[PDB]
This record gives sequence, structure tokens and C-alpha cells, in this order.
Amino acid sequence: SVFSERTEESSAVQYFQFYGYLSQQQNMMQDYVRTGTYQRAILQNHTDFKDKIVLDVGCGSGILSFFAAQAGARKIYAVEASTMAQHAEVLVKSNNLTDRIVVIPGKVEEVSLPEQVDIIISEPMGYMLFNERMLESYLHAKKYLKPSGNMFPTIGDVHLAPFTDEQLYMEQFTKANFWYQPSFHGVDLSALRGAAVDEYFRQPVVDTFDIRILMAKSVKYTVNFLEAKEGDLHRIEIPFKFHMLHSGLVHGLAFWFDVAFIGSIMTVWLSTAPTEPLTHWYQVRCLFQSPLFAKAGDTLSGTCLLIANKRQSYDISIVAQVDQTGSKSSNLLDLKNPFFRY
Amino acid sequence: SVFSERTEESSAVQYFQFYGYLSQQQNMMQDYVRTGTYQRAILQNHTDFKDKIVLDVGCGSGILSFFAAQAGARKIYAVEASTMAQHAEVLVKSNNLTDRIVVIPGKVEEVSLPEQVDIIISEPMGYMLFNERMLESYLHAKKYLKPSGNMFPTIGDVHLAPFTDEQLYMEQFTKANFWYQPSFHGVDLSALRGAAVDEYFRQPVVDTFDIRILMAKSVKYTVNFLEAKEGDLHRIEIPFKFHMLHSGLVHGLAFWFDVAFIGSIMTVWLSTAPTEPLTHWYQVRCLFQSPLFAKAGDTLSGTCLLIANKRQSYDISIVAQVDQTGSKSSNLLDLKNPFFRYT
Amino acid sequence: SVFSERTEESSAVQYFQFYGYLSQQQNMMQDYVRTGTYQRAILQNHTDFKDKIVLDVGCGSGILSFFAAQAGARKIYAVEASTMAQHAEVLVKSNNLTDRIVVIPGKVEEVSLPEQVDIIISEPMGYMLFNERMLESYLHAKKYLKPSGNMFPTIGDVHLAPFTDEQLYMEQFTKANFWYQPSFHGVDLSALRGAAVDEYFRQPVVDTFDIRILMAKSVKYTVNFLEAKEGDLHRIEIPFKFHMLHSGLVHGLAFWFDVAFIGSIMTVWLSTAPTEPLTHWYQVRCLFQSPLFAKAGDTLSGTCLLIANKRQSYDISIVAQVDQTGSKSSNLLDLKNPFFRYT
Amino acid sequence: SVFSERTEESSAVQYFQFYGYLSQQQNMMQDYVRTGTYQRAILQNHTDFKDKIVLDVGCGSGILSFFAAQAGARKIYAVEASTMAQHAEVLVKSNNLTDRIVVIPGKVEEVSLPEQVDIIISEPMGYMLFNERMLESYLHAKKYLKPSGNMFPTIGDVHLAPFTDEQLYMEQFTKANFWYQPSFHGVDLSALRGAAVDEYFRQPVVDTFDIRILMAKSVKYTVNFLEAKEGDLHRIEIPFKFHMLHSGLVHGLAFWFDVAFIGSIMTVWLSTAPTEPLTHWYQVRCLFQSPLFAKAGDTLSGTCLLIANKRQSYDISIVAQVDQTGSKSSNLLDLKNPFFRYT
Ligand SMILES: NC[C@H]1O[C@@H](n2cnc3c(N)ncnc32)[C@H](O)[C@@H]1O
Ligand SMILES: NC[C@H]1O[C@@H](n2cnc3c(N)ncnc32)[C@H](O)[C@@H]1O
Ligand SMILES: NC[C@H]1O[C@@H](n2cnc3c(N)ncnc32)[C@H](O)[C@@H]1O
Ligand SMILES: NC[C@H]1O[C@@H](n2cnc3c(N)ncnc32)[C@H](O)[C@@H]1O
Repeated sequence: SVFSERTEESSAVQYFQFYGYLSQQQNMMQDYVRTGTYQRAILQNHTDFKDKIVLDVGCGSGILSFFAAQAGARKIYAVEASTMAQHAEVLVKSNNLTDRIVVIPGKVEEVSLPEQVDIIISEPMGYMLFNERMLESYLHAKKYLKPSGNMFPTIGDVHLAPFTDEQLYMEQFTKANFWYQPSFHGVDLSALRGAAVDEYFRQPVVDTFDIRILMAKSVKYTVNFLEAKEGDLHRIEIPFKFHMLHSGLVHGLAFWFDVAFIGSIMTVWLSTAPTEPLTHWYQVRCLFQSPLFAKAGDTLSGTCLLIANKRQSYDISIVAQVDQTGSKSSNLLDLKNPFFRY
Repeated sequence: SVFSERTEESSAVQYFQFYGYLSQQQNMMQDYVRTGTYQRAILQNHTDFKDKIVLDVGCGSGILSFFAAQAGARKIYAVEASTMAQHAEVLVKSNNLTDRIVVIPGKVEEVSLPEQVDIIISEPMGYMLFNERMLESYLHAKKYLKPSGNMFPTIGDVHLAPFTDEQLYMEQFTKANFWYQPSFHGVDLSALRGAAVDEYFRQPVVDTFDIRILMAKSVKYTVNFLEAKEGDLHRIEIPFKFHMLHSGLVHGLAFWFDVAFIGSIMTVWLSTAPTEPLTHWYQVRCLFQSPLFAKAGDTLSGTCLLIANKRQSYDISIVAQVDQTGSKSSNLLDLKNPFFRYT
Repeated sequence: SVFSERTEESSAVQYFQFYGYLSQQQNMMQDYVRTGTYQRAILQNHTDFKDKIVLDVGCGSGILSFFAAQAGARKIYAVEASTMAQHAEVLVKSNNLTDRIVVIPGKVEEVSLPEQVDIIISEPMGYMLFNERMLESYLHAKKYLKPSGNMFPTIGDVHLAPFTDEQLYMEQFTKANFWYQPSFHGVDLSALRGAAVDEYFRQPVVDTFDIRILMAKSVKYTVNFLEAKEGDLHRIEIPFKFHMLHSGLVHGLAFWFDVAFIGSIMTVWLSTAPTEPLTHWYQVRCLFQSPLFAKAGDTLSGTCLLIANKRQSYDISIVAQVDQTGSKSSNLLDLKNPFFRYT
Repeated sequence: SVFSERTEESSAVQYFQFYGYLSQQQNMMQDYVRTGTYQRAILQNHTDFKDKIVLDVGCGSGILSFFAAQAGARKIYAVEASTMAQHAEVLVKSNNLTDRIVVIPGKVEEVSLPEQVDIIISEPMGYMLFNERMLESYLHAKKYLKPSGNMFPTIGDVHLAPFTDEQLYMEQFTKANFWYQPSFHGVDLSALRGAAVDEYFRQPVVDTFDIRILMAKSVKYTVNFLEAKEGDLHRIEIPFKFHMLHSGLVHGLAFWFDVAFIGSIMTVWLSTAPTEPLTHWYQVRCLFQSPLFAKAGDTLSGTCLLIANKRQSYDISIVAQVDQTGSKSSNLLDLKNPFFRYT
């Protein structure tokens, strides 16, 4: 299947074992913003579901299937690759919905569905949206979608903005300074300081923050899931040009994302922006190894490049430059292994 | 190899990737208890190391090799399976020790050493001592040990004790009761309440605790690494009989361990007992599904059975009964995925 | 002369230029602790001055000579090498003391005095006591001292103790990190990162601090000016052994000093200890380039080595080691060019 | 050499020791105004640099040379007299520019250069522009300049303006009045009050100020470095006639400067005016001994005379007169030792 072609067995096993735990399902579900927003999107666009065939990709506990059933769907095919699939059917039976919700265990890239569907629903967003590479399974599932079909979510917006946070930068450097020691119990570790600094700064920082640290209006990169193809997500190049509102040191880039459910009756947005209520996604920040000084009015231009790897994630290379001075900074990040600071 | 037959590749890859991070080496190294005690054990027993051949199993950063070098070792073969090895060779060079420390990348079950060694050193202990199943690699390495060779650590003590902690026990039901509601956004989740409970009780709890929660003197099970074989660690049966010091409800068993370095000059102990300073191992507690009432003076008898799995960990089966009342309780735990509760 | 042989002309010119300013005399004089403490020492030991011949080395404005005159000295020879000598004579005249205070312009190593003296007074202390190397001029002056004569101050005590201050350390590391930039306006500065760190950490930090940052009771090094010779101050080796009271990171050593005026009537102390009221000397701290971790009970041993240079100051070499672990740290500091952190 | 004949060795030693510190290079480089403006001037006039020979006088770290290299210079001779030169060559190698940048240690008046150059670049400006007397080294370098060559900066403007700051003027007497007391610890200091006053008024004040204290449009004296000779800078006579915008007491003159880079493509200005963002040069103020009252519309006429001394600085003589009143005031200052008042 296309899934095994793009994934190390080691990672996939780990991935689906993680999602096999009810405690994780609980964590996801107790996010009122996430769960409530999904329900609002489905129910207020109920006409897009009424008496229709639905495909739910990565149903987990099955919550989204139930929303679709509440909206009046004729039949929901709920596909789930973890052992959660067995718990889902238990809920379907105890909620008397066996005539309407059909759980199909397996990967959407590997299962056979009885028929094409009118709409696909899913929650494929990870940290920075793209983490876990579930967006490609979501787009793969489009093979079962009718020409006149819809997708929930319909589009995705990545938001980038430069930030200043001296406290965060010093925190990571305080940790790396361990490896600068000339005599730790009589051992010289200093030969590895270079390696240590790189590794710590290779960590995306997951947490929330006050928006006053943002130094410029954010830049947006939009993905339309209805027209996009699987191949489009192997290499994502996000160019940016910021016009600085404040003078100071830029310590990195901040990331968050919006998704929109564009239904017939109305459009519902789900945002993880720092101006919005917190979600289990929080926000993501990537530190530069060396800060860049920029005056207000200067322009900070560069590229954020995401290249998919076989561990179900992306390698992030960020290059940034102050156009007036030529001061340039780089960083390479491993999105798979973040630093949770909350 | 002997390693690949007892480990799923999936688990092994994730395992060695974890140990390839300098941040992880740093966490271990900043444990003064662990690192300080090892140095003390080696340096205070310099006679066991001076002009000897040494094998360091899972050297990681190589810290233990350097200690052996400080103690006067003739040659140290440092074996490391993760990408930490490439970093180890760097430190050996920058510390001018290439003539004495030889880094050998690979798994100890798969590499070939040029010669037999006088002593083997290592830090193979995981949670509850046995977690990660590295102890089997440590014992495997004995194929390279000369007769009359020594091992650092030399012996291991697992300790079991019954405890009472009403809040820990009740916490598990507060969490699972999330699933006991008839309309979560219009959905009846109650059907999964049972499974949720089961899931939470299969998790060993990692954290520390006040020694006053202990209901009896601990029972210890000893592994002597000098006589032990790999096969001895696939099935570990720890029978126990506790004589209760306090009356109350027993909610589970607490585990910790000691290791001893037995050298010519002296014996050095490394303990993770709750009476001792805290380590990155902390302590481990396993809850019973149902608490047992025990009088002071009553006897709590039963068995703790550890069965190794191919995910580099153990399945724990605990059954206990109060002999005077016949009240019986059991539990099954998966040590591979504990609940880190410390705060 | 002995002064020109131990001093660069470039440094000497700037040095005596500095003390030629009335604004600097004012700063010294407005140190109530210093000036008041000196007056207490001289007047309360007035019997050591009554009808005696006095030599005041580096009188500056002449303030100590006036103290001596108040105490009843028959005659005071006041030696001053800067142009301040011209101002001193103005005060001597406007205060009608020409019969008792005689200003001698020149360096104490070069002037000729009519007679031997009973007591020498002076303020030869700089930062960390030894900076400015005036103590050698003070000791040189003993050639004019009678066999049974006295010296004010009589003895000096240097105190050193380890401290912890994460914020001070990161401040200096933050400053040096400028040179780690890979593209400053398109230029790679990283090649100088090493040189930058060295330069910044070579600076002793002058400021005050909370005594709670000290990690152990201080060690004392005493200089007795009555028996000491100049040659003793060219190389000062201060060994130390601290018994750690608290566990934590040691970021450096803190220095302060006491001097004592031991007269016939009583002993008066002048202290720049952080437990005492502040002076224009403040305290001095020397950072290690890399901190050392020590538990409470461990011992921190090492050496502070002071070597006098031709710029009228000292080069400081500090080596420290945690005896139990072997963790070692060093640093070289240039006392002549401090970092003033004071508010 | 031409440099040694106009400088006492004592000052020269101290001068080049100062610029040998990376900490000061950093201080200069972190001035965005200075460094940014220089880069703008060089890169936006790239046609003045592409494939030409450049001479960089007092390159320090070499930053300006790297800019010239970015603009496309074929070869840059970078001259540096301090020990910074060794650091410069290190950067040249690590930035892989050894084929184009040649670092020449030594004074520009003493070194040997192989060839004539197309353009000279440098940042020779001190406080009040002329301080440090490096502008004379900049002009000396024209012996290596081809006719029709260019100079970056090309011209320099010093700006003069009258100001009012009653608190600054009164501050000097508050400080000097320390000496006006009949019993400081029993000593009458009053005889030195006059000397103290004189000393404070000879110090030009370095800091910044609000432009609302300025009493008239500034008067400017221009130095065009392309036709100017070294000899033009030994005696600078700046006559001035201010037309007062405000009525009030004038306490002195404020100084700042502009330099312009006149290239083929465009002209770039670097200004230290108080209306502009602050720089590490700040502004300079020189007090009159007695304030002068001037009505708005009145004319304040006089002369500012700068006379070079052997301490690499200037003696400033200011004479001013209110033409309508005949009210006259003067002052003589030593720019070598300013008073840093900032914050
Ligand atoms: N939001 C995450 C949920 O979606 C499930 N999932 C991830 N990849 C999948 C896939 N390729 N096929 C079916 N379900 C998948 C995954 O098992 C988890 O339950
Ligand atoms: N202290 C933990 C260290 O021991 C290493 N390790 C575990 N099993 C190993 C094995 N079988 N061969 C070599 N190194 C091993 C493991 O890679 C880690 O670096
Ligand atoms: N305590 C410092 C004061 O004493 C003066 N001084 C420093 N070294 C001296 C010296 N070697 N001879 C005479 N006076 C000296 C120095 O000029 C200053 O005024
Ligand atoms: N911008 C300040 C830089 O200019 C250097 N400098 C001053 N006078 C010099 C001189 N005469 N020759 C070479 N470099 C000189 C001075 O050493 C410093 O590095």
C-alpha cells in the first residue's frame, strides 16, 4: 500500500499503539474547543449530511461518526487502524446505531469500501498542522469521494510570525552549556558542545505565549484539501516576507494554524492562534541558533521548507534574512520530537 | 543474533533512537547519585582495575570507560549500539585516551571482541531493575569474561512492600469516570468505563512517596550476576509473605532496587529506596484492583510473577491474599508503558 | 629607583594622572566608612602619635596627615607623587599646620627624609586589596621606620569564598555569544567565539551581593605588613579548602578584605565584607568559565595564584577542584581591568 | 615616523591597548546606525568598489573590509595598528577571503603598501569628530591614493549650537562646594573650592540631551577630506555667529557631527545630531564659565579654537560675546578627559 511505501514499520507500530489508549482518546475529547467546534461545524451544516454516505478517516473513539449520525447521515463508514476500532463498535452498539455507523478496521490506504461517499470527515491535524503526516491519508481517501463531494475540514491555513523571547532562548542555552565543561568528573565534554547546541535547537518548542512577543503581521500559507494531491505534501515550501513593526532581536518563528469547514449553510473556523482560546495543539516556536537584529521598518525575508521523512513527520529547514543588512540565520528542526514547555 | 530473537525490530529501533540523544545522556549524567556512586565504586576499588582489561557494556557517552581509565585500566572495550557511539569516539580522542579506550559500535550480542576481559562494567538497570531487559545483554557479555572475572554491578536487589495510598487508588477511578456519562455531546460513553478502568490499572505508577505509607518490612529478591544466566530473567517468580506492621487497606505493592559493587577493597551500594536520596529511577507502585484489609499482625501472602515480552519489557502478575480472612486480590500490569506521576 | 624597575612608564603616567584630580580625592573622601574608620583608628590610638615623627605614604589630599596632627604628632612627613601634593600644601597652610605637616613631593622610593620615623600611616589598599600594587610602596617605606616602629594598617586579611549566581554567569555568556553569530551583516564571526569568552571571563566583577549566595564559610589569607618584605608581594599563592554548606553550582570565588589598625589603646578593623556596610571598594568576584557542581559535605580545594605585573596590578590564576569527583575548573583574570556592575 | 613625532608614547600605548579588546569592537559593531549606514554607503555605491583596489584605514575587526568585499572589490589592504589585527586575519580566513583581503599590521604612517589604491575607507571620527586625532591618519593615507580617487567618508561637518541647561551648570558647583566646608572631619577644605570649580569646567560633558535646550540654529564647519591636508587639522578655527531663536541664559556650546559618503550612485549621511537616533558618539557640551543673557533675535558671536596636543586630543578655547550687550564669556577645555554624564 501507499502507506507502507512512505513509512518505517517502527514508526507506524509506535504511532498506532499510541492511539490505541483510551486515555489519549479522553485527552483529545476533553478539548472543548476542538470537540465543540467539530460538532458546531457538522450540525449547523447538517444538510450536507442529511441522508448521505459519509467516510470518517481515523474515527478513533468514533465521536465524529456520532456527530454525522446526529446530523442525519444515511450511513457512516468509520475507518480506524488502531485497536480503538474495537472500542468504537462497542459504543456504536450501546448507542443503537449499528444500522447507520459501520466500523471498518484498517488503514484507509488498505481497506476496501462498499461505495463512493458524499463527504469525508476527519481530524488530520497535528502539531504545526502537518505533523504525523495524516493529511496524506486524508487526501488518499479522496479516491472514495464523488466528483460532487465535500471535505470536512475543507482548507488549512498555516500562520507564521517572528517573535522575541530572551527567556526561552537562554533556557535552551543554559541546557547546552552542560557540554562546554572542561572537567566533568575529570572528563572533557567540550568537544561535543557543537553537537549539543544543534540538538537542543533542533527541538520545536510546544507551548503558548503572550502575543506581544510577536514583531510583525503574520504570513499565511493555505492548503485546499479538495483540490490538493498526496504528492503535494512530500515537500512544502513556505516563503515569507515580514514587515517589522518593532525593533529588537528576532529569536525565531511562531507557528499556528486555522482550518475551515466550508459547508452549504455556513463556514466554521477552528483556530489555534494565540489570540484564540487554547487547544491541545497549543502553538509551536522554532528558535534560531543565533538571533537576528532588525529595526522597525526593516524586512525579514526567507523560506520555511518541510520535507517528509519515513518516520511519519517532516524535517524543517528555516532560512531567514534581514534584507537591509544581509544578516542571515538558519536552523534545521525535527518536528517529530518537540519540547513541551507548558 | 541472540538479541534480535528476543526483540521486535520496531521496539529496538525506537529504543536506540531514544538513547542516541545527548539530552538523554545529560539527564543520566546529571544524576549525582548514579554518576557519583559509579565513580566511587570504581576509584575506591582501583585494585580491581589497575592494569586490567575492561569491557563497558552500553557505555553511551563513555563516562564509565573514563572512570575505569582513571582507575588505571590497561584497556577498555566500550560497546554501544546507538548513534551515541560516534560521539563517544570523539570524547575519547579529545581526552587523549585512544590508546586505552576502544569504542566498538554495535550490539553486545553481535560484536566480536579481540580478547577476553578481566571485568565487565555497565548500568543495565531500568525501572523496577528489570525494565528495558538490558540485564540480559549484561549477562550475555559474560561470554567474554575470564573465569574469576568480576562484574560491576555484582548483585541486584529488588524490594517489594505493601503500601496504602487511598488518593492514588481513587485517582484512577476519577479519571476513568470520564467515560461514565450518558450524553457527552449527545453520545453515551458509559459502555467503555470498564475498559478505561482496566487500562489505568495496568499502568505501573512512577513517582516517589513517603515511607509512612508502607505497611510492612520489604521482601527482597536477589540476582547474582556472577552466577546468573540469561534464561533466568525470562520468568521471575517472587513469592512474598508480609507481616503487617500497621492495620489498614493495602492498595498495592511498591518496588525499588539496590545494586552492589563488590570489589577487593570495599563494597559500594547504590540504592533507589524511598529512604535514600531520589534518583531518575524513582520508585514504582502497582495497584491491586481491589484493596485488601489487613490487621496488624495478619499475614499477606502471594506471588509476583514477571514474564519478559518482546517489547523489551515485562508483564507483571501480582496475586495476594490475607491468610486470616481469605480476602484475595490480583492485578496484571504492563511495565513497558508506566504512568509518570511525579511532580 | 625601585619603582621604575617594577613599573611601565605608560601605566605610571596614567596612574598618577588619575590621582591628580580633586574629583577623585572627593570620591575617596566621601566614603564615610573609609574616612571615619581611619579617623577612629588614629584618634583612639592617639598615644601612638603624640609627640612622634610620622610618615604618611601617598597622603593625596593630606587627610590622614591632618588626623595625625589632631592626634598630636610632633611632625608628619607627607609623601605624594602626583600633582595633588601642590593642593595638599594649600590645605596645610589654610589650616595653620606648617609647623607639623611637611609635604614631600615625589615617590616614596625616591625621596630623602631628614630622619627615621616612629609610625607609618597609609591607605595602600586597592580592589581585592592588592590592585595598584601600592602595598609594595608601603613596605618599601619601612626603610625609614625605626626598629620598634608601627604601621597603620598593621595587617591585612583577604577572604575568599565560593558563590552561586546563575544570572551573573549567563550575563557574561550572553555578552560573549555575540561572537557566535554565523552571519553578522553577512560576516561569520564564530571563529572568534573562543577569544570572546576568554576576554569577558578575564574580567573580575566589582559590585555587591547578598551573603546568601555564598556556598561555604570563607578562607582567610593574612599579610602582616610589619614583617613582610616587597619580594613577598611579587607572587602570592593562596591555597584554599572549602567545606560546602549547600549543594549547588559554584560559579566562582568572591573576594573581600579586612585591614586592622593595631594601636596601643585598641584595635580598629576596616572591612569590605558583604555582611558590613558598603565601601568604594565593594566586593570582587571571579567567575569560572564553567561552573562546578558540589554536594553539601564535599570539599572544594585549589589555589589562587597572584603574580604582579608591570602595569601596577596582578594576573590572577584560580584553579579549583571538587576532591570527591575530580571536577576541575580554571580561570585567568586581569585585575587591572574590572567589570563595574554596580547600580 | 609621522605618527610618533606628534604623539607622546604614553598616550599611544594606552590608545592601542583600548582598541585591542573584542569587547569594544563589539560595542562599536552593535551600533546599528554606524554599521548599517556604512554598509548602505558601500553597497549602494557598489560601482565605486567592483574590481577596484581598496585601502581600509584602522579596519579593527575588519568589518568595513568585508563590506568592500561584498561590493565587489578586487583587493583590500586592511591596516590595523592594535592587536585586533591578529583577530582580523582569523576572520579573513574563516570567511574565505584570503584571496582579496590582506591584513597589514602596523600604523598607516609606518607600514609599506605595494600600490596606489582607488578608494580609501575608514571610520576615523571621535567625540566632537576630531578626538583621537585619527582624521590626520586618514588624510595621511592619501599618499597611497591615486588622483581622482575617492574617500569614504568624503566630507565631515562639525555642528555648533548654544544651549541652556541650568541644572548642568549648577551641578558643577554642587560638586565643588563639597570643598567649601570649615570642618570635614576637623579639616578646613575651603581653600581648594576654587581649584575644584576650575577642574570641573575644563571637562567637556559627554551625554545626550533634549533638543529644546538649543538656543539657535547650529553653525557648521566643513572638512572636505579629498582636498584637505593633515596640516589643516592641527589648528581648527571655527568662528560663529548665532542668531538666537529664544531669549534666555546661554550656558555653553553643544557639539555634534555629520559625515557624508559621496559615491557615484548616491550620497549617504551619518549624523550624530540630537534629533537623530543615539550613537556611541553621543553629543558633547562645553560650559562657559559665566552664562550670557541673549534676547531672541540678538547675535551671539565668537570663536571656537581647537589646538592639537601630544595626547592625541585637542585643547578647546571658546570665546563668545553678545554683540548687543557687550556681555562676554570664555572657557578653555581638555577634550582628552571628558565627563561621561549619560544616565
Ligand atoms: N487522529 C488520529 C486518529 O486517526 C487514525 N489514523 C491515523 N492514520 C490512519 C490511517 N492511515 N488509516 C486509518 N486511520 C488512521 C489514528 O489511528 C488515530 O486514531
Ligand atoms: N545506559 C543505556 C545505554 O546502554 C545501551 N545499550 C542497551 N542495550 C545494548 C546492547 N544490547 N548493546 C550495546 N549497547 C546497549 C543503550 O544504547 C544506551 O546507550
Ligand atoms: N593611595 C593612593 C595615593 O597615594 C599616591 N601614591 C601611589 N603610589 C605612590 C608612590 N609610589 N609614592 C608616593 N605616592 C604614591 C597616589 O598618587 C594617590 O594619591
Ligand atoms: N576605528 C578605530 C580603529 O582605528 C585604528 N587606528 C587608529 N589609528 C591608527 C593608525 N595610525 N594606524 C592604523 N590603525 C589605526 C584603531 O586601532 C582602531 O582599531
